[PDB]
Amino acid sequence: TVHDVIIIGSGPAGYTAAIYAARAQLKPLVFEGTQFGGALMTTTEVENYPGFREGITGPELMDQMREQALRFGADLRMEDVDAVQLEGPVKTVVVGDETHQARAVILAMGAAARHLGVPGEEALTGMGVSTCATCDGFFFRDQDIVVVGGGDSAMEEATFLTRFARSVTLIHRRDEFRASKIMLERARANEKITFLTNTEITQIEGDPKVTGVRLRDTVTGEESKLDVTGVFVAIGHDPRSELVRGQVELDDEGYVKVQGRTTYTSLDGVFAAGDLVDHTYRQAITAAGSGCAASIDAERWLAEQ
Amino acid sequence: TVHDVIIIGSGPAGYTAAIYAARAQLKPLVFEGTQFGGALMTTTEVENYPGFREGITGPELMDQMREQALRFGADLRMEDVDAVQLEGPVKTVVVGDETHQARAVILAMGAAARHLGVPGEEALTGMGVSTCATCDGFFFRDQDIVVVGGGDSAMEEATFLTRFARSVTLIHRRDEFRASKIMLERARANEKITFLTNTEITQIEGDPKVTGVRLRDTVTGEESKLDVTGVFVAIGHDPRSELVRGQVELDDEGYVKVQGRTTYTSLDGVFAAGDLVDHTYRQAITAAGSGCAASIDAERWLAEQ
Ligand SMILES: Cc1cc2nc3c(=O)[nH]c(=O)nc-3n(C[C@H](O)[C@H](O)[C@H](O)COP(=O)(O)OP(=O)(O)OC[C@H]3O[C@@H](n4cnc5c(N)ncnc54)[C@H](O)[C@@H]3O)c2cc1C
Ligand SMILES: Cc1cc2nc3c(=O)[nH]c(=O)nc-3n(C[C@H](O)[C@H](O)[C@H](O)COP(=O)(O)OP(=O)(O)OC[C@H]3O[C@@H](n4cnc5c(N)ncnc54)[C@H](O)[C@@H]3O)c2cc1C
Ligand SMILES: O=C(Cn1cccn1)Nc1ccc(O)cc1
Ligand SMILES: O=C(Cn1cccn1)Nc1ccc(O)cc1
Ligand SMILES: [Mg+2]
Ligand SMILES: [Mg+2]
Repeated sequence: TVHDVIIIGSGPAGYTAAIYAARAQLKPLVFEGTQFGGALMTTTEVENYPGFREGITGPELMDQMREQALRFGADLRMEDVDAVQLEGPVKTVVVGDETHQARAVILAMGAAARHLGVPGEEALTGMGVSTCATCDGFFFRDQDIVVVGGGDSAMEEATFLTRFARSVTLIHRRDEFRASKIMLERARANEKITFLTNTEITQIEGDPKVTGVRLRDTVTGEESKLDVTGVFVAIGHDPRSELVRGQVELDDEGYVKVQGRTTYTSLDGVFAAGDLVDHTYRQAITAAGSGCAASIDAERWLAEQ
Repeated sequence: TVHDVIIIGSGPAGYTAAIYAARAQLKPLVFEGTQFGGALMTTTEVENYPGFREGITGPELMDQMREQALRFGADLRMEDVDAVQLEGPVKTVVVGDETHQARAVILAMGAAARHLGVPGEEALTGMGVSTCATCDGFFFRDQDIVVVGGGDSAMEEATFLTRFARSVTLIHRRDEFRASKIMLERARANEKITFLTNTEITQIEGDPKVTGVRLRDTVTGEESKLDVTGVFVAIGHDPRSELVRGQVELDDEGYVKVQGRTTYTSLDGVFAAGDLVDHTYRQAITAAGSGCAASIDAERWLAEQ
């Protein structure tokens, strides 16, 4: 059995691709992962996804997406793809000890937001801990919050957040910043931002919601506690391109490269969508749009064969 | 009063831009038009917009979008922009006898699908008359339908539709096709497609739904009726770039050009989203994604000023 298309991933990109591919009668085979449903499965309210005047929880939205794909005939498998062979007319994916083949493959594996890896970070996610100022910054009006990170990301998150927060404490483990000079001086100029260099978070405290962070000086080991009600983690993003490295061309940070304003990768018959590709917008709606484009690309490419 | 941003247009691009801009506290001023709500306001069921497992009508979806934008503080005006001055630090839009100014402008004016302009075409829209095989082709399984047009669009629509339709009659007013050779021969090879050259539709018949088309030979004037239950119009798209022609760079078909994979146009402070830009995918979800990108571009550009 060689399927028309296999989709790898189950966030907004993968499900929107599945919906279009299934409605186009391509009978898409979709490997969702055991941690299925993408990044929104790990948040609370999604308010900026257009179509929901009163908002919707992340898992609610993602299950609508999933049931929609099922209704049009997508074959969904809650399993991880462990290896792929993407070159040539017949592509193979390996899932444990099982193999599946297709003429076209849509890569929708997303990007992981780097975690601090400290106690309290996972439990207080959506309860004071966030990875996205555009997404959740709204909810921290007149509060004291922290932003963790030393790059342009952290700089942009911290400066953006000062239009809501009472104060923003920007925490970085070194005394040097990898942020561009312009981004670093914008934050320095902002009166609502205080810099804590040579500082790491060791724990996030909070009884149902974030109430404070425990800090450590990375040079002296001095520790203290900071009273805050928000923690924005901006220590970077890792595109999940490990499966396809050495097969599809990646950029220097691991993102899958695509041709022009399409989803075509460097390999014939292989298309890529979502935050696996986009290091600029990183929203559910942009990921959803690009998964629709990937499926239209694939259908058009399949018709050419 | 100089606003931070003005949005021109009220389809999925404009409303998604409004939602993001309003949630970012930019207080966007949005000119929706008197024919507000974009192309979906003129369809029935929207089934491929991810997030709705049982589908949603076009006007239902668009009003969710509109109320969502209002809830975050967008200032919506149901009025046409009649002229713009987009160059320089302060941009102006003219609405009848009123003027409004902003530091940033997001162009979201969409594209008009060319109409046949015949009796019955508007009344039977969403009732047998369609402009989008990807959108509505699903609903014509085992029926006899027509596709009107002579380009790659019509070719692609006609060939795609044969996976649903019993038969597809492809109607064109000349005996020559502007479609590329590959697209024209794909349709010629398809056994479910019959070509009617030198033929125009003069009227679409239908008591609540399409039941037939009246035809005329454009050379001899011979007329006849064809029994069909679907009419797909694929005579082209016209981007609504008339406002900005001579100010923003357009491509040879009138679409607004943007830089790379962003929404930046050729003019500082001017961004463009949706089907005004995209001549490739033309879906609500892709338009919605690109209006989110336009607002993120604008916010980042405003912060740089
Ligand atoms: C906490 C949080 C809150 C957010 N809130 C918002 C918000 O309110 N609004 C908004 O617009 N955006 C929000 N985002 C961002 C948004 O969720 C992402 O931009 C979007 O989900 C990206 O979609 P994607 O499909 O490219 O990838 P992802 O969402 O990462 O989905 C990819 C999926 O594919 C699976 N997958 C990966 N590799 C494999 C494999 N080998 N085999 C099988 N499956 C695999 C993954 O496990 C994952 O389930 C939030 C993100 C986070 C982390
Ligand atoms: C009949 C039909 C059915 C469709 N069905 C589907 C479907 O099921 N699924 C799908 O994904 N897509 C569907 N589409 C396509 C989808 O609607 C479009 O791709 C999408 O709406 C494009 O959004 P946009 O915001 O770029 O522009 P548009 O939707 O065209 O919206 C632009 C809006 O801005 C307004 N505007 C323009 N100029 C001005 C001005 N000067 N001043 C003020 N306002 C102005 C316009 O009047 C319009 O209301 C359908 C299209 C049609 C025509
Ligand atoms: O950097 C990490 C973990 N990591 C994940 C991938 C690579 N590193 N954590 C961290 C924790 C507290 C802090 O203040 C700064 C950073
Ligand atoms: O071309 C048009 C109208 N038009 C709109 C913009 C430019 N032309 N109509 C048409 C009607 C029947 C037919 O068979 C083919 C075409
Ligand atoms: Mg996930
Ligand atoms: Mg309209």
